[PDB]
Amino acid sequence: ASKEYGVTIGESRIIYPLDAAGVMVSVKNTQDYPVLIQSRIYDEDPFVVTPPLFRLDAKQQNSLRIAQAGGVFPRDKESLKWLCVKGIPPKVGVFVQFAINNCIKLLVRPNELKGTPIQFAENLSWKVDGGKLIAENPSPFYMNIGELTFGGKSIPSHYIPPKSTWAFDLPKGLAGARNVSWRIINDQGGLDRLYSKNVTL
Amino acid sequence: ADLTASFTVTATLVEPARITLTYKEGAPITIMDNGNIDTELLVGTLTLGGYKTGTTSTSVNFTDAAGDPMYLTFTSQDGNNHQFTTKVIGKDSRDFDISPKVNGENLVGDDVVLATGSQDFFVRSIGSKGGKLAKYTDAVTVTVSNQ
Amino acid sequence: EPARITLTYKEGAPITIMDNGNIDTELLVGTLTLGGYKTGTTSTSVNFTDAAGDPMYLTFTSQDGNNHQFTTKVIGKDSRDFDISPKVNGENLVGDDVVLATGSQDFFVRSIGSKGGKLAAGKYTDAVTVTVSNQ
Repeated sequence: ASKEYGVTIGESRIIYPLDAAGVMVSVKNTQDYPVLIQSRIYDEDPFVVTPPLFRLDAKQQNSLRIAQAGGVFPRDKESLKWLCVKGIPPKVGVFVQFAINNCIKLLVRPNELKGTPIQFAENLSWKVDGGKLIAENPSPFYMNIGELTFGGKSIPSHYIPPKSTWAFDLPKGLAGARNVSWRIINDQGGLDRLYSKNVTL
Repeated sequence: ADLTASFTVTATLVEPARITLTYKEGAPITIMDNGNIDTELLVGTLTLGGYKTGTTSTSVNFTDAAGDPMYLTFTSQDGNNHQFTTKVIGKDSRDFDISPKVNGENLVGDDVVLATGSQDFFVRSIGSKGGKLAKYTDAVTVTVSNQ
Repeated sequence: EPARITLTYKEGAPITIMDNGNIDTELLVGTLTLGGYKTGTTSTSVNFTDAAGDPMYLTFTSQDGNNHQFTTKVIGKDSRDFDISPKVNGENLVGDDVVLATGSQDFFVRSIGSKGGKLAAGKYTDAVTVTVSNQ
């Protein structure tokens, strides 16, 4: 037979306005056993999660506060951190116990930035160099690509950092391919609109 | 008299991050007389679910205390510390060989987009670079780094 | 002045999409406030219409070019907590015909569900017109 595990965060990213007092995120134990919820922040401790450790009974939901106390962040660009939420269950024959560590982007956004990502999503430029599809992101936001296709073939996606680039490995068969398609993930966690463009030299 | 007014009504919809995991035990394991276990013994089957479509194989990382890149390590619960390694692997839509990260590295294949809905991984015995195996345990964290 | 119908709106809590890609029913999506109408105006003199034109339902659409949709109904409450049903795209719930509160009337936009596919997180709008008859 089979054991089951599951952690739910109320959102799939956290937009944190620079200098804000804090934000709240729902955490749900979707299992029929109590767990310990253990929450940590990683780089890509100015940010503090409260409570760092707490018990959550079967099928229950609680909330965490994420709060910035200090820290020094660029104001010309977004910064990226990871919020990790781990559900710790209770304690040759092979016995393994699992624990889900559910990690989401914590995006630090200066109030100094004008606009939002979906307004600049169309401005990605694309390039093949050294057998790799390279994206450039001239905007101050992380461009969180959720769908990427090149010459009709699907490429596993990754974020493009602000004012920077990212290179994607290509599967064979894309010799003279020129047409890139992409959607970003909007701030609410949804797949945004489809953009299409030819690679440049 | 009919009088009119208008307004553009609005709503925000939010996608939570749900990660689920099912473990199904495989057959019990047979020592072979030389103190070996057989290779490619399907130790167990993991079904990873809940994730958003577009989630990739490199956004998933199985870690254990040993931290041996690419392999998970099971240890005896006796006192004597006998060990063996496994690998975590699966198949894509072309029946090509795919693996998530295990202690931070992929064993086989390119990065792929995981299957829609859920994705199977099989834990498969490698060997035991030691030799003579005599309850074997592991405690594994599955980290999923959402897009 | 000349008589003027007013229509304002207050957005409710953000709506959580379920793992099946649908939303719960009966969620307060938001609150419409209708004001500026004659005394004795009944709920059947009020018609909320939108482009989708679905009888009895307002349809919200995503702002991402992907045409994700969900429907909602418009229901007010009187002083004894009975439903007030205005016409939405020409139609009404049977039995919920009622004189409107004096001056202004709140109507709740209550969620029904996804219309044709899993929903994506984001912003959703619906451009609503209200016609009030017999003024």
